[PDB]
Amino acid sequence: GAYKYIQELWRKKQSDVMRFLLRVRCWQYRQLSALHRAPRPTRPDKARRLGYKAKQGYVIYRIRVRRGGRKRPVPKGATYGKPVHHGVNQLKFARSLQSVAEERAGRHCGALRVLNSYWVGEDSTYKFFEVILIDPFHKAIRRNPDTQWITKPVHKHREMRGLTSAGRKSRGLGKGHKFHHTIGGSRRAAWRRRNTLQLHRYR
Amino acid sequence: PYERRAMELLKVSKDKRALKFIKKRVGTHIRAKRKREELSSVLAAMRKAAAK
Amino acid sequence: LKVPPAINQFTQVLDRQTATQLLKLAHKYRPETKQEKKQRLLARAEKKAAKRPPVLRAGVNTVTTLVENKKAQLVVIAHDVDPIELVVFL
Amino acid sequence: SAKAKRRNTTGTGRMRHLKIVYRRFRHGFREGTTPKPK
Amino acid sequence: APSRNGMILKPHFHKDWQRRVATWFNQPARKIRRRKARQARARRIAPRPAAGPIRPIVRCPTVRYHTKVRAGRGFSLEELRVAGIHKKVARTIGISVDPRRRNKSTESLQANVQRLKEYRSKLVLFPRKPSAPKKGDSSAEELKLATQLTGPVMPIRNVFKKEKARVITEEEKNFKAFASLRMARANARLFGIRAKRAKEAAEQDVEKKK
RNA sequence: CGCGACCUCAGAUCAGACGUGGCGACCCGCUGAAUUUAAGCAUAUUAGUCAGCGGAGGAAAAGAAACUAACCAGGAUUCCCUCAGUAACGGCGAGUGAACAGGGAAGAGCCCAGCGCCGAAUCCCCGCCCCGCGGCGGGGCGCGGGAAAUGUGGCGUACGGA
RNA sequence: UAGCGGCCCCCGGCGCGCCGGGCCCGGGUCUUCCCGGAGUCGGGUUGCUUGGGAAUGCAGCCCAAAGCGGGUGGUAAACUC
Ligand SMILES: [Mg+2]
Ligand SMILES: [Mg+2]
Ligand SMILES: [Mg+2]
Ligand SMILES: [Mg+2]
Ligand SMILES: [Mg+2]
Ligand SMILES: [Mg+2]
Ligand SMILES: [Mg+2]
Ligand SMILES: [Mg+2]
Ligand SMILES: [Mg+2]
Ligand SMILES: [Mg+2]
Ligand SMILES: [Mg+2]
Ligand SMILES: [Mg+2]
Ligand SMILES: [Mg+2]
Ligand SMILES: [Mg+2]
Ligand SMILES: [Mg+2]
Ligand SMILES: [Mg+2]
Ligand SMILES: [Mg+2]
Ligand SMILES: [Mg+2]
Ligand SMILES: [Mg+2]
Ligand SMILES: [Mg+2]
Ligand SMILES: [Mg+2]
Ligand SMILES: [Mg+2]
Repeated sequence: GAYKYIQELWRKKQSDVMRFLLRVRCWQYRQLSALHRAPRPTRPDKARRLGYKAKQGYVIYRIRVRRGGRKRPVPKGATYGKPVHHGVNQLKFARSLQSVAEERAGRHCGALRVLNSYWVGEDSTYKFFEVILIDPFHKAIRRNPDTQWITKPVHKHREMRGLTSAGRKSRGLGKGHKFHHTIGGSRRAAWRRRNTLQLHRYR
Repeated sequence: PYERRAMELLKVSKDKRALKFIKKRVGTHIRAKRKREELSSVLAAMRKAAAK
Repeated sequence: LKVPPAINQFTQVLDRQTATQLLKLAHKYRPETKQEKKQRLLARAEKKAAKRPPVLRAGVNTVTTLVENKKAQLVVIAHDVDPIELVVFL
Repeated sequence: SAKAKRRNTTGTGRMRHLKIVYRRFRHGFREGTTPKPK
Repeated sequence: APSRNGMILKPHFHKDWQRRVATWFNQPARKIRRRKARQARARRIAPRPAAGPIRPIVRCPTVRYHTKVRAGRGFSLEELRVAGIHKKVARTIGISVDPRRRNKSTESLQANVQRLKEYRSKLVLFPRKPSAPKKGDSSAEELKLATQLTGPVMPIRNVFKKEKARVITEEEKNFKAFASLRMARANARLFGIRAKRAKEAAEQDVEKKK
């Protein structure tokens, strides 16, 4: 099946041919606007692996992200305080740029509902992404029981709570000795549980 | 391109610096080793085609 | 730009006169329209009351599987698909 | 300013719709019917 | 400011602890809400066993505890395969399952098999449709006697075998424990070097001799 | 040139739909201080805390192993007791500080893509007719209209399977 | 107020008898075939954070893989089971 061929091809990203195609895309998108709807998927494989289904009610939004770190938002240097917290320029934001992209699209298209994302290309200044969105009221989705879990009102704005593939990684959850701080629901609830006194009746 | 260049080193018989070069880019010894043996075998295929 | 040969190859295209003959052939072995489908199944219902011929085969995944199966003698392709990665290897 | 919060909240005003929603919930949001006349 | 004598100690009352205190005046009511939900469940699923499905015998890990026995997750796939039960049906009559478990020891696998056999014997199975009893079903007396089993079904009791008063041979008198111990620890420790010095001495002897 | 397929992109008070704010005790994701302690202070501590911003539910989040172990082995998650003020971190000063095994509450497991078989066997909407209609559905009929080979449905998913 | 005390309305709850549709699936045996998710793992490097100390986790830049393969086995490394 061709898709398996497609897969190892897109893994051959260093090859001269793939390099050429991505190079042309990156030029093309740089000249287009920073956020717009693609009519069909750029990567059919990535979409099928992730969940995309050639049916009504699926949309794909291309978005351009500016690259680099996070300098502290402050007037001059003048971070008033101690020389420990003087640090400011070479600081790095905890979440990726990929989740940032997802966040911006989801907030713009509020009615829609964010499934997942994949990479397409990059310059120095910019990365590029393809965000898969869904309409939760078209009957194609409502009646199909595999998908009607998204229609439920809990999953509003998933990207904002970090339940997307990117959001799960920032939470630091995992099994084993490498992921002890999250035991419990999250990093926050761990701290709560360890730093509470249980004053009993009987003591 | 790096694989091509490491091949040209295997042609000029500098197997240690070629290994060094791969280890420098890719990192570990095992991955570099298995990649090197593959590149030697394809050069063997060139030896076969020149033979027959 | 300096275009690599594996893409340049699509510029070599089939001539007008031979292509018309190809379409002349497929016109004989066209797949059935929807309305004829209801009427053939209706006649088949009559068959129920009382072998498919060869046809074209569509879809890349179909084509390639039955290429591995070495059944197809002739493979036609379109030159102007928007992401080329689909067909390149074929 | 928690005191500023309490100066301006839901309990304060009418809540002319919201107080009666509590009442409708009390009877499971019954609708369109009536009882039988005498 | 320490006067003459005490335990030097580091108490952790620097964080804002008086905020996050969990008081336990709930307790008695919580006990009741559990008790009520348990009685209502047993009232719902009336004749099925209250505790749930039977769970298998398992050896404990860690040198400390490996004498004990517990309940596990569920019966293994080999125990089922060998007793001759489709796993999904086994699922349906209230038998605990977990597939992930391996089975290295023969005594465990085999004893778990025995345990299922007694269960499979005792089980009083009802028809799907009452009108037509089937082959794999229970008799009318059995349906009459069916009733809830209170408590954990087939309780795990750790038995100990009694050894009668033996006569001691003088050989048994002779055997030397302590020496055998310190000796065996030493051979295990030094095992690798005996081979290293042996390879070096044989390799040097062969090059020097030949 | 003119006409016709597609592709890409606009405008419509187009026909039908949805978002937009509030509350914010409890929850989730970010950003993120100093008073103060050390008899001083600058690393540490205070603290991933107050304050700022966004998003939710009657609960949320979590979750069915890229696991623990290294014993004759255990077997999703969540919560309680104990392991423990321990192993470890630290101007080795001040102080900080877990987990696994064990006994308990509750106890339920599953699904795609792919790889492959099947005349696309799939779907949505209009129109017409019958029933029912205060959680807008069941059925029958249209050379009625589109979606879909850049892959729709059935079987089936690592416990192997056809 | 007590009482397995009474009466009257609405809503639900388990049962029974019948209509109009859909679903036509299994248990074993032997023979032949089939089987996996990349800018992701991993490495160097910087800064924060964590009890994690030749770097526990997270992120940014740069490099950039494999298929009897890969990760883990709490002191870096090579060989090895
Ligand atoms: Mg942070
Ligand atoms: Mg004293
Ligand atoms: Mg209970
Ligand atoms: Mg309108
Ligand atoms: Mg609100
Ligand atoms: Mg001080
Ligand atoms: Mg002072
Ligand atoms: Mg001072
Ligand atoms: Mg800190
Ligand atoms: Mg701390
Ligand atoms: Mg609500
Ligand atoms: Mg949830
Ligand atoms: Mg989760
Ligand atoms: Mg999981
Ligand atoms: Mg453990
Ligand atoms: Mg499934
Ligand atoms: Mg399915
Ligand atoms: Mg599929
Ligand atoms: Mg009374
Ligand atoms: Mg720190
Ligand atoms: Mg990362
Ligand atoms: Mg260690």
